[PDB]
Amino acid sequence: MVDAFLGTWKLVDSKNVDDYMKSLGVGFATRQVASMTKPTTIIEKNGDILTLKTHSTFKNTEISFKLGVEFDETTADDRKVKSIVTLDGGKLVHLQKWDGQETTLVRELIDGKLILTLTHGTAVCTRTYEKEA
Ligand SMILES: CCCCCCCCCCCCCCCC(=O)O
Repeated sequence: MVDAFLGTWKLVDSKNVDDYMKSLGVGFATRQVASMTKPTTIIEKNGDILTLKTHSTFKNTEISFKLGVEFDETTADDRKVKSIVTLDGGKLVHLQKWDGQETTLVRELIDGKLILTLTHGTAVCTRTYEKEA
């Protein structure tokens, strides 16, 4: 059941994004611009295929996937990773693997807001998105 995640979402709060990017080895200039960027995330479904767009003034990404089926992904910071997205406890869990490393991108709905928690190493970033009508 993925349906409550679907729609267009705008960033309205961010904690520790610099820590997370730094852990991934993102350079200072990219971190600088990213810390000021407020992306729009669009999640749409067509049958079993989900498409997740992230749009901003800095970088844009798009992925399509089926839940529970691995896919190749090239992230906004240019990592080539092996990914899988699944539902766990009602949360949308996106796991990326590369070079023996892992990061998780966990999305949960709390009071109608979409909370994205990104973990790599010890770094934990929490970003809050609100739904656009
Ligand atoms: C597509 C906009 C990405 C802006 C950040 C660019 C540099 C760091 C990328 C780290 C991995 C992706 C982070 C996604 C954060 C989010 O969706 O709010």
